[PDB]
Amino acid sequence: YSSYIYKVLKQTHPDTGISQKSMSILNSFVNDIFERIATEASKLAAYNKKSTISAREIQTAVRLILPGELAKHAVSEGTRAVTKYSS
Amino acid sequence: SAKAGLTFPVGRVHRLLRRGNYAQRIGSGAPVYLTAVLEYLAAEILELAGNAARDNKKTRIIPRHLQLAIRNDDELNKLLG
Amino acid sequence: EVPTFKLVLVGDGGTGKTTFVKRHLTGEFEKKYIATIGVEVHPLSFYTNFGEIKFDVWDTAGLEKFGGLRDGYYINAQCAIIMFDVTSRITYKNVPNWHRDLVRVCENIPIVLCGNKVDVKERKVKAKTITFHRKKNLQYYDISAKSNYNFEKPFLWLARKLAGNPQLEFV
Amino acid sequence: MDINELIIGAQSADKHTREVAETQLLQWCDSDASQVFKALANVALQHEASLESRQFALLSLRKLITMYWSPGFESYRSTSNVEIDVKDFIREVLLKLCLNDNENTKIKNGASYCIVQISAVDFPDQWPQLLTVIYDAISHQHSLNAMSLLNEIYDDVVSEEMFFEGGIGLATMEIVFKVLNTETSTLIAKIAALKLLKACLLQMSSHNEYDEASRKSFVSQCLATSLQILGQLLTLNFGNVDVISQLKFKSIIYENLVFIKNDFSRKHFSSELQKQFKIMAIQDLENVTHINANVETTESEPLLETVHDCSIYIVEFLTSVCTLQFSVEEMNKIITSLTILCQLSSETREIWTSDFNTFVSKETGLAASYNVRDQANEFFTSLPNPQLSLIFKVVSNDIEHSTCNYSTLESLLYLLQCILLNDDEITGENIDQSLQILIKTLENILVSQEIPELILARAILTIPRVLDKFIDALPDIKPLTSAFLAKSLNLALKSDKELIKSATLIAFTYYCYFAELDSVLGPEVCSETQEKVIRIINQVSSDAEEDTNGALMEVLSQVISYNPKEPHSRKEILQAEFHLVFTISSEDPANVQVVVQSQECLEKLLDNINMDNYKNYIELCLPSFINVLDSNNANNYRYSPLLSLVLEFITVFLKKKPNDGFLPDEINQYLFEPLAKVLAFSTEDETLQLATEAFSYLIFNTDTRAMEPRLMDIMKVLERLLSLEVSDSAAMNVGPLVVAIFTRFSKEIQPLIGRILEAVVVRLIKTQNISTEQNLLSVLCFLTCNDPKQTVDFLSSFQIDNTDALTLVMRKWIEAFEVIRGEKRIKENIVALSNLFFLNDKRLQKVVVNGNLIPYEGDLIITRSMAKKMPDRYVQVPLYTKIIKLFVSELSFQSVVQLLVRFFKEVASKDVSGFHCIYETLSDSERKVLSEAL
Ligand SMILES: Nc1nc2c(ncn2[C@@H]2O[C@H](COP(=O)(O)OP(=O)(O)OP(=O)(O)O)[C@@H](O)[C@H]2O)c(=O)[nH]1
Ligand SMILES: [Mg+2]
Repeated sequence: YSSYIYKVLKQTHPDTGISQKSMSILNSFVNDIFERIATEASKLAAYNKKSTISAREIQTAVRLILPGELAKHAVSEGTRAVTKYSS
Repeated sequence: SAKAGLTFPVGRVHRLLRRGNYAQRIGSGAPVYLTAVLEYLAAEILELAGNAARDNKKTRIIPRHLQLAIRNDDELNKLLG
Repeated sequence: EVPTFKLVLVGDGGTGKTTFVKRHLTGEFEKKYIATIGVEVHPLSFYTNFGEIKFDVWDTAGLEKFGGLRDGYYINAQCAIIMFDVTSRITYKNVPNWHRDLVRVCENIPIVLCGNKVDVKERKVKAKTITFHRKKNLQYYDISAKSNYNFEKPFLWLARKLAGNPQLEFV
Repeated sequence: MDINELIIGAQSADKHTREVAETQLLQWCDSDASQVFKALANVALQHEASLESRQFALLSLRKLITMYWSPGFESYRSTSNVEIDVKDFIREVLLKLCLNDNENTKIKNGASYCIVQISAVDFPDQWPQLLTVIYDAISHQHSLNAMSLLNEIYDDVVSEEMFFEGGIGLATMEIVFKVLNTETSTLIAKIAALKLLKACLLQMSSHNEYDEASRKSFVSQCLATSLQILGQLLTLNFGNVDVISQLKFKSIIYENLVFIKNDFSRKHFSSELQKQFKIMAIQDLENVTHINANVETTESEPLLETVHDCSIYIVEFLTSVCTLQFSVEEMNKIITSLTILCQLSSETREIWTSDFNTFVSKETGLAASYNVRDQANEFFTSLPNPQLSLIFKVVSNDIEHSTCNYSTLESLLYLLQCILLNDDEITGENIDQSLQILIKTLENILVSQEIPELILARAILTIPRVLDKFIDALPDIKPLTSAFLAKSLNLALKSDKELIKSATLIAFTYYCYFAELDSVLGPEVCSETQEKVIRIINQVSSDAEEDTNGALMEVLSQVISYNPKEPHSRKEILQAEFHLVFTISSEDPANVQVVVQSQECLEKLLDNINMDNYKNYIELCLPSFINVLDSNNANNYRYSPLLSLVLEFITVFLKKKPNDGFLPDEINQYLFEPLAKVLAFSTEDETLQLATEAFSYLIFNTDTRAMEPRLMDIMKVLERLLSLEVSDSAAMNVGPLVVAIFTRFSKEIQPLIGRILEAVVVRLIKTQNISTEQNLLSVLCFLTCNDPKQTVDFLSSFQIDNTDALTLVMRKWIEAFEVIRGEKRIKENIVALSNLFFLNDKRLQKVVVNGNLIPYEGDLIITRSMAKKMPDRYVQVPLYTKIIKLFVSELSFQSVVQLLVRFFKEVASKDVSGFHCIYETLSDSERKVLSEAL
C-alpha cells in the first residue's frame, strides 16, 4: 500500500514534502479503518443473517460509522466507482 | 485497479479481507467499494495534513501538522477517536 | 490578597480531565470527546471560610503525541491530581508512571488520585485493585463527571493540606 | 535569539507567550540541533542560574533526546543530526551533573532522567564508559547518587538479554555483594545497596524455569549467596545511633526476603533456612516494639510511622512462612509484639470518636488506608489448622488476664476477630473450657458501663464472629444468639454515641450471614428485631456520609429479607421500610453504591406484590416516587443515578400487576402529571429515554375513557419530543410510544393526525443521523400503512419552506430504502411501498426523484474542501421506475422474498401505471430477474 498512496499524494498536491514516518502512520490509520469497518460490516451481516457480504452491507456500515458530509461523499464516489467498474 | 485507472489494487485488499473470514462469500462490488471508500478517507487525511503543512507555511509534511489537522476537524476527531 | 496554588492535572488520555475542570468552571457536563493538546490554564476559585482558596489548574494533554514538553510544566507545582478511567485497566496501569514523573519533577507535593467515570454501570477495576496508592501514603477519591459524586472533594482535601487547616470546609 | 530568554518565557502561565516560545525553540532546534543542545546543557551546568531555569533545561532536554539524538527512536527526525562531538559533550556533562553531591536533588533527578533516555539506545554498546564510571564510584567511594542512578537504569532500560547474556548481571551482583560484606561502609549506603539488590532480583524473578544451564546456574548461585549475606546482615546490631535508618535498613531487608520466597521455586529457599530466618524475624518484632519506648518521647513524627512501616514487612514475611511450625515460647512473642503494634494511636482514636463516619468506612473495608492492623489480618487468615488452634488458645488466655487493662484490651479483641475470620475450623484439647471463659468475659463487657466506646464497639463487632466460627462447638447456640443480639440492640438504643450505633448495625449484618434470624428468634421476636433496627437506622442516618450511606443500605437490605409472610404482614414496618430506603438514598443520590444497593432493596420489597394488596402498595409507593420527580424538577432534570433508577423502577411497578386488564386510574391520576412534566422541560436524553418507555407503558396499560381528556396534553409531549430542542439520541424512542397511542386511540387521533404528521415529517427532514431518520421513516411507514390516502393528501397540501413537502419526504424515503437494516422494518417499508404503488395516485406521477447518480469527469476525488464548487449531480427519474429498479436490484442480490414476489405477481395481475413499458425500459439482467419471479 505504498505506490498508490504516493501517487494519490502527487496528484492531489503538486508541491509537498515527505518523510517515511508520515505515510507509516498513515498506513496505520487506514489499516485501523479497514479493521473497524471489517468489524461493523461482519456484525451487521450476522445481524441480518446473510452469509454473503455485498453492497448493502457496506453502504450500511459506512453510513453508521462515518457521519456528516464525508459520509455522503464517500457513498457517492463508491457508487460512481462501482458503476464505472460494473460495465 | 487497472480497469478504469483505480489506484488501490483488488488482490491485496481481497486477501486481507479473506484472512478474516468475515463472510462465506464476498460480493462483486464489495472489493471495489472498499478500495474506493478507503482511498477516499486516506485522501481526506492527506489533504488535511497538506493544508496543515501550508498552514505551517512549509510544503513539507510531518506528523505534527497531521495532529493539528485531525484535532481541528471535530468530525474527524469523532471518527478516529 | 488571596493566596494562589499551582495545580497540575495529569492522567491517561481519554480519562476525562478537561471535562472535569470545565464542569468545575461552569457546571455543565461535556459529552463529545475532544483531545486536549498542550496545556490550558483555568483559574479556579472556591468560596470557603478561613479566607479564599484560589487554584491555577494546569490541565495537561493525556496523549504523548500531544504532550510537547509535558514534563516541563510541573516546575513550580504545589499540588497534583492524577485521575484515571475506571472503565479501562490501562489507565490504572499507567498511573504509576504518572506518579513517578510527578515525584521526579517535584519531590513531595500532596498528590490525590481520583477514579473518574464511576457513574458507569460496570467498572473493570474495583476498589480492591488500588494496591499502588496504599503504599505511597496517597489519597484515593472516587469522583464522576456526569454526576457530581465527590466532584468538590479532591479540591477540598488539597486545600486542607496546603493551608494546613484540617477544619476547612467548602461553602 | 537567546536560550535563557526562551526558557523563562516558555514556562509562563499565559497561553500565547508559552505557545510562541515553545514553538520557537522546537523550530529553532529543528535546524542545527547541535547549537541548541550545547546551549541547553550550558544553562543546566551553570551554578548561578536559577534552580527553576536549570530544572526546565534538563526536562526539556529529555524530550529533545527522543527527537534529535540519533535514529532508532520512534519520534526521531532526520532534519538535523547531533554531531558526535556534541553528543560526547552532553554525556560528560550529564554524568558530572548526576554524580557530584553539591547539586540539588531536583537537578540530580532531572539529570538521571536524561541519562535514562540516552541509555534507551546507546546503552551499553555505544556508551561503554557509563557503566565503568558508575562501577568505580560505587566500588571505591560508595556514591549514593551513582548507586541511585544504577537503580533507575535497571528499572527502565535493563532487560534479560543484557542481564544474563550480557555482563551487566554478573558485574552488578558482585559489586552489590562487596558493599554489603564491607562493614566499613556506612549504614545509609547499605539501604541503597539492598534497593539495588531488589532491582536485580526482579530480573531473576522472571525465571519460571529458564531452559538454560548458564542462566539456571547463575541464578541459583547468587540466590544462595544473597541469602547467606542477608542472614548475616540481620545478626549485626547498630545500637541507638540513627534509629530511623536502622528501621529502614531492616524494612528493606525483609522486603527482599518475601520477594525471594514468593517469587522463586522452593529449591532455592531451603526449608531449614526458613526456620533460621523465622527466628530473628520474630525477635525483630520484639526489638521494634521496644523501640516504641524511645518513640514515646515523640522526638519525630515519622519515627512512629517508620515503626509501623517497618513492622508491616516483618509481619508480611511471617505470613509467607506461616506454614512453618511455631514453638510455644515464640507463640507468646508474636502475640505480645502484635498487641503493641496493633494498638490504636491517639490520633486514630480521636478521629474515630469525633467522626464515626470514618470508623464505618474502615470497619466495612471500604476505606483506602492500609496499616499494620490490616497486615496482621492477613497473617492470621493465612495460618494453617495445626497452628490456628494454638493461635486461638494463647489469645483467648491473654484476653482473660487483660480484662482490667483497657489500654491493650482493644488490640486483643481485634486480634481475636482476625483469627475467627480464618476459614479453617478451630479444634483443640481444651477449647470447650476456653470457649466458655471467652464468652463469659465478652458478655461482661456489654454489661459494664465504664468500658470505653472503642472497646465496646470492638466487642459488639467481634461477638458474631465467635458464634459463627463455633456454630457447632456450642450446644446452646439458639438461646445464646437471641440473648446477645437483644443485648447489642438495647445498648445501641440507650447509647448516645453514633460510633456504637453504627457498630451495632454492622454487627447485625454479621448475624444474618451465619444464622437465619427467623428460625432462631421466632416469628414474633424477628418482627421486634426489625422494629428495633430501623429505629437505630433512623438516628444514624441524620449524620451519615458517603460511605456510611452505602453500609446503611446493606443492613436495611437484610431487614427487608426478614419481612413476615402475607397472612402475618404488618403495614407499620412496610411503611417505615419504604420511607427509610427513600430517605437515605435521596440524601446522596449521586452515590452509585447506594443506588445499586437500594435497587436490590426495592426489588425485595416489591417481590411479594399481589392483587389483594395492590391498592395498599399504590398509596405506599407512588407519593414517594413523585417526590423525587419534584426534587429533581428544581434541577431542570439533569442526569442523576437516583432519577434514572426511580424511573426504571416505576416501569416494573406498572409491569407487576394482575393480568385482568389495565391498571386502575389511581396510578394514572398519580403518575401522569409528574411524568408529563418530566418529558417536557428536560434536555438530557438518558433520563428522557427511560421516561418515555415508562410513559409509553402507562399509556398502553390504562383505560381509554380515563385517558381521553389528556389526548391533547400528550400531543405537546409528542411535539416536544420531535422538536429540535431535544437531541436526536432521544428521537428514536418516540416509535414505541406512537405505536401504543395509535393502537389505543386509533379513533380520536384523526383531528391530530395532521399535526403529528407535520411534526414527524419536519423532524425526519431536519435530521441527519441514520438511526434517528430510520426510526422516523419506520414510524412514517406505519402511519402510511394505517391510512395512505390521508397521509398523501396531507403531504401534498402541506408546504415546507418553498416546496411541496411530499417531494422531500419521498426523496428521503427512496434514499434511505437502500440503507435500512431492520428486517421487520424492511417488511414494513416494502409493504408500505407496495401499498402506495397500488394507490396509483396522480400526485406521485407528477413529482420526480433523483435516485440515479450521473458520474462526473476529471477523475478527481471530491471532498468537503471543494464540495461547494464541485457538487454532486443526480438525474431525475420517476419514483415508480426507481422503486421498480429497487426491487429488481434487491432480487438480484437475493423472509421478504416471498412477499416481494407476491407483490410482483399482484402487479402483473393489473400492470397499472404503465408497468409494461417500465419493465421494457429495464436492463437485460433486470428483465431476466423479474421474469424469474413471474
Ligand atoms: N459518563 C462520563 N463521561 C466522563 C466522565 N469523565 C469524563 N468523561 C468523558 O470523558 C471525555 C473527557 O474528554 P476531555 O475533557 O478531553 O478529557 P480527557 O479525556 O482527560 O483528555 P485527554 O487527556 O486530552 O484525552 C468526555 O467524553 C467526557 O464526557 C464521567 O465521570 N462520566
Ligand atoms: Mg482532554
